[PDB]
Parts: sequence; structure tokens; C-alpha cells
Amino acid sequence: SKNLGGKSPGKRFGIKKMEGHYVHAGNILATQRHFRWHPGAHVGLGKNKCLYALEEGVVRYTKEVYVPNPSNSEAVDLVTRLPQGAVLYKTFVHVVPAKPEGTFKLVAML
Amino acid sequence: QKRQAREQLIEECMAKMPQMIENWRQQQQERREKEQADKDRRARLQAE
Amino acid sequence: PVENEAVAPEFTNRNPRNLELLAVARKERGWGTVWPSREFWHRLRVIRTQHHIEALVEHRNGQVVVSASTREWAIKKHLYSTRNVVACESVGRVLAERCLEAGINFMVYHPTPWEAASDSIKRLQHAMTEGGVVLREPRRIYE
Amino acid sequence: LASADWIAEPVRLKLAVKHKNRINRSGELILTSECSRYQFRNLADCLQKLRDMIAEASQPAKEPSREDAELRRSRIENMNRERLRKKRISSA
Amino acid sequence: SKTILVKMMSQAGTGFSFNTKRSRLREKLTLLHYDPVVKKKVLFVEQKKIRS
Amino acid sequence: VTYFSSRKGKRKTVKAVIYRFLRLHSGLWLRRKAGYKKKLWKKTAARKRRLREFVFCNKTQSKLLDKMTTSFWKRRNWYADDPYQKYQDRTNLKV
Amino acid sequence: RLQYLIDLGRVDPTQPIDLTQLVNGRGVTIQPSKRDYGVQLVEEGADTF
Amino acid sequence: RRAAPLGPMPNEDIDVSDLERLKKYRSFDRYRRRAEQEARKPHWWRTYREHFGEESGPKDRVDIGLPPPKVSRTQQLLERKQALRELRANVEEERAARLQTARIPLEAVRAEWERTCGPYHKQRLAEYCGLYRDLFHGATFVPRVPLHVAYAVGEDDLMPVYHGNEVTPTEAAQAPEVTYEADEGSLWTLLLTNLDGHLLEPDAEYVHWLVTNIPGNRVTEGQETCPYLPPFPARGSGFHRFAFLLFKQDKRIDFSGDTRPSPCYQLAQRTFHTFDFYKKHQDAMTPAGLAFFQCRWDDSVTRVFHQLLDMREPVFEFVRPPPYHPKQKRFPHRQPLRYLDRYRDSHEPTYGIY
RNA sequence: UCGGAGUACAAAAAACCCUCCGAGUGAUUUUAAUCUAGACAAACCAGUCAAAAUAACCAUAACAUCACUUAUUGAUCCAAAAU
Ligand SMILES: [Mg+2]
Ligand SMILES: [Mg+2]
Ligand SMILES: [Mg+2]
Ligand SMILES: [Mg+2]
Ligand SMILES: [Mg+2]
Ligand SMILES: [Mg+2]
Repeated sequence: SKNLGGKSPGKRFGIKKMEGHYVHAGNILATQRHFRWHPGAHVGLGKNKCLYALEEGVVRYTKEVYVPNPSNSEAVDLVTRLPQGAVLYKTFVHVVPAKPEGTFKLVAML
Repeated sequence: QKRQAREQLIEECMAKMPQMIENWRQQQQERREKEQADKDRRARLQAE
Repeated sequence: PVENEAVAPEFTNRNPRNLELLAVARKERGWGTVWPSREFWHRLRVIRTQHHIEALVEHRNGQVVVSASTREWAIKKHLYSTRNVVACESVGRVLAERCLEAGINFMVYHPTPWEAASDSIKRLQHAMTEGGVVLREPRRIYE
Repeated sequence: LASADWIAEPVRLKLAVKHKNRINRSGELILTSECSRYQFRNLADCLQKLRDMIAEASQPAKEPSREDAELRRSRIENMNRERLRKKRISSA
Repeated sequence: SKTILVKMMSQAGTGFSFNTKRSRLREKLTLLHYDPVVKKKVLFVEQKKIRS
Repeated sequence: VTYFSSRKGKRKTVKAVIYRFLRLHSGLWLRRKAGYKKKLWKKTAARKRRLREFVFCNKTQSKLLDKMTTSFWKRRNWYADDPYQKYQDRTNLKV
Repeated sequence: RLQYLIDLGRVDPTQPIDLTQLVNGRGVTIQPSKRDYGVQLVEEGADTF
Repeated sequence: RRAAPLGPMPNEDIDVSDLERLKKYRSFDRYRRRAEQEARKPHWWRTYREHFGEESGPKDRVDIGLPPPKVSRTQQLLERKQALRELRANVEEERAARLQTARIPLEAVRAEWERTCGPYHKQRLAEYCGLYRDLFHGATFVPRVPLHVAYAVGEDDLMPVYHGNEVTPTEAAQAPEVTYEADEGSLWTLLLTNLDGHLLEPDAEYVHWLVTNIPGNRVTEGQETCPYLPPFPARGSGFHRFAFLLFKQDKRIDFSGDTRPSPCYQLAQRTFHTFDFYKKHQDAMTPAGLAFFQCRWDDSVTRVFHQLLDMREPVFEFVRPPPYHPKQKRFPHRQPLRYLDRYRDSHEPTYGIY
């Protein structure tokens, strides 16, 4: 026949944790084919572009201004051609950290 | 005797390492310059 | 016993500067789609207007902690040509001074590749270094 | 520590230097072990620690080598509080 | 063109091997790799030809 | 599986299990990952690690293996020098 | 277990204690057919002993 | 199903029709700037700032200050214009500029700074370190009078206390030299407080050194309420912050209530709330100067607790929370062997009946 | 058999002897380590990410890169190799 091999299963690309959820460090917050959500505060980026939590806490999604890295040719070109008032916005994921960093305890009284 | 032979071999070849990798770095840096000099001496002979 | 001897097991340290000085605090890992890296306790920020040179020391809160500007009368009146390389060096020295006085010895500086090549900034960094302020913050502990 | 005669005087004094942190206001040197559920193993850990301390203190060849990793902050903040300390006028 | 799977050996005297896809019409391969036993970056030179 | 043997009338074990699995005494079975010696040059070091693991089997597999295996293999073993003696009891399990 | 056996007068510490004595107090069970090579002594009750 | 934007959408302003006639920033840098200005405005959508704690956001500041110095705008402006004309006039200066050789007389800049915008910088450093948050709770004052504090480390050695700086307790074993500029109809009160490091009471602090009814710049002439007590952080806890406060008072104030014994080595006796103490005398006292320093445990402090306070010495650790493990499952599936160790109690064999 | 787009309009999944493009690899040097919290995905088998900690290197130096990058692949046993 003419048409062939269109058959492949879904990749289950989606957003795993949602706004307001609790997370433990290392949880995958999302997984994506192209950048849809960008990693924000305390969110690590994997090499497959999936976002995971670096800290125990609460997930939050946010719109924010996008200022690409100057080592990236494409993005700087896209930014450079904008009309003088315009600002790129994107969607970010953060984890607002929950536990305090650590505590001070009384070891021994000398 | 096996352990001492292994350790001997390892010390022996670890003493030879900087000379080897330096020699090979010079070898490759000489190869690159040989090829580039070829390409320039060809570029100038085609230009003329 | 002694009425002084009472302690309580858990010590509350109310001081916000503390865990940073100890290096134990949390930097902000993340972003890394965007730029610059927001991972730091303190960051040196150098803004160059066509007129004035302004060097700020920032906290990730965005709050300016200690700064030196050329609009400032103290610096403006002693020297000449606010936009010069001379001015950058100057501001750097002033800022180093005020930083030591503020108790902050470490900060991160993330310049642009072409700002790193420029003279004014090379000498800003030199002034900052001889001033005793190290760029490149200490690592985190159990990061 | 001062009343312990089974250790020499130079060593008895050098111990009270390095270990002054774990010494007590009553003059006592306190060692502690934790790990095993068996206190034979804890006692043994303590005794081995003590043996080691008396070992390194009785060695005059101990150079007390310090790492730069956690001490970089210490050297630099030291030097940088020394830039300010350098103001010279007599006082009091 | 075909590529080839070569077995590369350490010059650190430690028997250690790793295989690499290498161009058939190219020269004998030599690299700077990591040897785990010596725990160093060392010179590896291709000992053998494994798969074609 | 032979449920009743011909000579003894007992129940036989399937030896093909006993070569690839390991039964801790708790009832957990332990196995190698599949394809861990296969085509190593072609794989990531991360994947290679994931392959070099010893992993646990889900309940279904476990029950299947238990059926395929006689009583002798479920006995409490004390071996001298045994790596796995550490792992044969279960601890802190609230169910 | 050794202490608990001595306390209850199963094995007596007075005469020497070897494998047969442990077996006769039923403090321990050996099955050579399973390649048991004998008893080993472990430290669980060390402090209490 | 669409919803309707609430207020303005960000780029809705510029015209898409005729893009060629619109000016662009062809600079990465201009863009970066514009973006950082956009990142500071109060948007109507969920933002980073909102969740990450701008720390009360907008706050109306109760201000207990000294009134700002009154100076003529136009006069000052003219004088500065002239000074800069003069300085720009010289050829020597220009030579110093082109050839990259020039220096700024840092002492004079420190002088002008102390005179001009210094108070504000010191203020925001104090806000940064949360002096105002633990002292007056809501209140911000601008340090109009400069406060110069120093310690004698030896005969020739002088260790200054600037705002925020680090000092060792060895240096601070003695009462410091204090200097500020006032003529005398004046009366002042100087205060040294340890903002944290109180052992029992999280919300309370220690008064180390409290002096009162201070004529002019004369330090020793004032009657000391609380005798100088050297800094004593505890070994474990890092970096306590000590605060020198200066109050301009009008009427002579006498307090038998706040007066402490002459040796006063009891901790219950020095327990202090700067807020309360200020509430009391609030009518006469107006806080003027400020200088504060960071201080961490060092050797000498051990002598304090034993020798002075007649105490054992408390030592602390930094204790991190135990790592989080999921509920243990009967049949951990496809999990590494070392799984069974995460739920392990302690590493030791235990033979139950055996 | 594997992948991309539509079918399948906005979390996931989703069929057809349905509509369309592809893969069974090149090229390159930056030759891309050990160990381990927590997860994704999932009938099973297989697949995916990944903090901290070690060791390598500037002497606080761990994502190979490009071609739409996604796919360029194959279990046991058994054979050859000797590590
Ligand atoms: Mg499809
Ligand atoms: Mg399908
Ligand atoms: Mg038995
Ligand atoms: Mg004006
Ligand atoms: Mg799932
Ligand atoms: Mg790491």
C-alpha cells in the first residue's frame, strides 16, 4: 500500500504534578517534547527536557519574562528583532520550599 | 607474585604517561599543521 | 542548679544573614532555560548608562544591599568624566570598601561575553579583587 | 586530664590544646561513642580514639596539616577583617 | 562506507578495554580516556578489531 | 511442573528457575536485569547501571516462582560468608 | 540463648559444653544432611552474658 | 471556551500592522533592561514575586526618626554645578583620564558618604539584616548621626565596627571607644544588644552594655545602667548580631526600673526587649545613630561561661531533617536490592530466637 | 518492528488493508566516570529522568554536539573471546 508505519504509542508527555501539590525532591513535575513549561526556582531541567523538583515543597506555575542566554544564537536573534516595547513571556514551574533548611539542637552542655 | 607483577606494571606505565601523551599531542599537532600547510600551499597554487 | 543554667534544646537563631554566612543556606538552583543563573546569595550587578556607571550588590530578593553609583555626590565631585574607564575602576574600589564594611566577602558576577572582554569591566573586577572581595561564592554544604 | 599520670607531661599539655573543645569545666576529657548496639564495641571505639589521640600527641612529627576546602572562607574572611583591623591609633 | 567496532586498550598497563565505532577508511584510533583502576585520564590505543 | 512424580509421587522443582532467581526467606525473589551482558558499547553508562542491578519481582511473579519451586528452596539458610544473609529478614514493615 | 539455657538448667556450665550438650538441651538443632557443619557463636547477648 | 483578560495584556499596546516602521532594540542588552523593568511591575497574574515572599510587599512605615536636615535645593545645585565646571576645566585632569591613570582619595569619599547618603545605605543594610524587625517590629529610622565604634586589640591596633561587619569576641572583651558629633545642651543614651543568643526566650535579647544621660560626645561621663559584658555566642550556633543604638534624649531621664547591679553576671537579670524599653521612654528618646556587627563563637568565650556566669558551656549542632522515604511495600517491584536498606533500623545482624 | 504530524480541537490514553512524512544511521571531538535520595513510564519484559556523595581534570572543573533528534533497533539459551 502507499501509507505505512503511522503506528506508534503515545509518549505520555504531560504535566505530572499540578499547582498546589506537595512534592519531594526528585519528583518529575512535567515531561515534554518541546519546551512548553520552563523550569523556574528550585526546579531542575533534565536532558530530555523534563522538569523535576530539587527541593521538598509546593509546586507553583507562573508567567514570567524570558531573557535567553547570550550563548544561544537563535533566541538572541528572536529577542533582537522585537519592537522596542515588547517583552517575551513564558510559563515557569517553581517549588516553594517547605521544610526549614535545618535546625540547631543542643548537643552537650559542658 | 601476581599482585606485585600487576603493581609493577602499573607503576612502570604510569611513569611513562606524560611522555606518551605529550608525544602524541605533538604528533597530532604536527599532523594538523601538515594538513593545513598542504591546504594553504594548494590554495595559493590554485589562486596563482 | 543555677537559674542561668536553663537552656532549652532547640536554639532559635533569628538572624537572616546567618545561614548564608555559614554556607549552609539554600541558594536557588533552577531556571537554566534563562539567564543569568539565579543561584547565589549575593550578586554583583553593573549597569552602564550612557552617562553614569552604577554598581549594585543584590540579594536574590532583588533587594539592593550595598551599592556605589556615579550619580552619588561623594564620588561625582572627586573625579572627572563619569562614563570613563577611570570611573569604573573608581566605583569598583568604593564598592569593595563598602562591601568589607558591610560584612560581605563573596558575590557572583555574571557578565555578558562581550562585557567580559571590555576594559572598564576587567578593571572593575581587578579593583574588586584587590579590594578583598572574592567573586565566585563558596559552594553550598550538603547542597 | 591534669591528674592523669600515665601520660607524659608534654603529651598531657599538648592534649589539652587540640582537644580543648571536648574538655569539661571540671578539667575532664570526655570521649563518646555511639554506633553499635553492643557496648563492648562502643567501649572499644572510645579506647581506640584515646589511643589515637595519645598517639598523635606523643608524635612531635605531627604537622597538623589543614585542608583549604572548608578553611578558604576562614582564611579570606580572616584577611578581610584584617584589612579593617589595620586602622592604627591607640585607644583606652 | 562502513564503520567498525574496535577494542581499545589502555597504555596504563591496567587491562581495561572499551569498544568504539570508528571509520573503516580512517587511521588506527588513539584517544585520551578514563581508566577506572588507575583512576586517571590516560592514553588508549586500539588493540584489536572486534566487529565490522 | 510435575505435581506428582513417577517414582516418588512427590512434586518436582523446575530447575530453570533455580538458575536465574534467588529466594530470600521473606518471600521476596531477586533477579538480574535482562540483556545486561548484551551489546554494551551501544548503550549509555546510565542505562548500563540500570542494567547491572539486582531487582525484586512483583507479587504475581513471586507466587508463580514459588509454585514452580519445591519446599527445599524456601528453607532458612545460614551460609558462612554469605553476602545476602543481611537481607533475608524484613524490618519495619507496617501493613 | 546460651545464657537462657544455662539459667534454666538445660545445659550445665559445670562440665564442658560441646555440640552434644547443646543438642541434648534442645538449645540447638543440627541437620548434617543440609550441610550443617555445626554451631557458630554470635554476639547478640554479649552485654547481658 | 475563552475567558477575558483582567486588565492589560503585556504586548497588546504596540501595532502589528506595519511592523517595518517600528523601531527595534537590535541590542541584547536593551532587551535585558526593558525586561528587568517589566519584571518589577505589579501584574494581575500569578507571579514569582507573589509566591516567593517580597516580605510583606507594600508596607506603610511607622517612622521614628530624627527629622531630615533642611538644605536649600537651588543653592546646593549651583555650588555643585560650579565645582564640576572647575574640575572639568583643568587639563591635568583630562590627561589623568585618557591615560588611564587616576585615583580617588577614598577617605574623603567615605567622609562625603557619611555626610550625605550614608544614613540611607546604613538604613537599608539594617533592614537587610532585620534590625528593625527584631527591635521596633515595624519601625524604620534613618541613622542621621554617624556612630563610630572601635575596639582596642592591642596598643597600636584598632578594630572598627561598621554596620554588618564581623568581629571576634577576643577583640570585644573590653568596652569600645565611641565617637559621634554633638555640642552640649545634649543628652544621649547608648545601647548594646545581642539580638539573638538568648537561651530560653526566642523573642527576647540580652543587654550587654547600657549607658545613659550622656553629655555631648563624652562617653565615660554618663551613668552606666548596665556594665559592659563581653559578647558570648554559643559554640554551635553561628553568627549572632550585636547592635549599637544611639538615642537623642531631651529631658534627663532616671530609671531605677532599668538599673542593674554593678557586677550583674546573671542572665535572668539581663533579658531585654528593645521595643518595650523604647515604649517606656518614647517621648524623650528618639533613636539617632546605629552600628552593628556579626559575631561567632571563638576560644575566649569558653572562659566567660565558666568564669563569669558560673555556668556550664552550652554547645549546639546543625541538624538536618531525616531523609524522606515512601511507605515500604511488601513486594517492592523492579527496585534495586539496596532498597531493603533504606528501611533498615540499624546495621547489625539480629538473630531473633537463635 | 521503531519514530514525527493528522485522525485524537484544551491532562493522559485511544482504532482502521485510515491520511501524510520518515528510521534500520552518518559526521564530528567536547571520548562523554563511580555511586546513589526521589520519581516518570509501565500487564510482564523492557524503557526513561535525576539531587547529594565520591574520583577525574581549571586545582570549590560531570547534559558529548549536529542532521525536524524523535527513530537509527533485538530477549533467553548457545557459541566464539579470556578479563
Ligand atoms: Mg500517531
Ligand atoms: Mg497504538
Ligand atoms: Mg537448621
Ligand atoms: Mg538637587
Ligand atoms: Mg504513574
Ligand atoms: Mg553531583
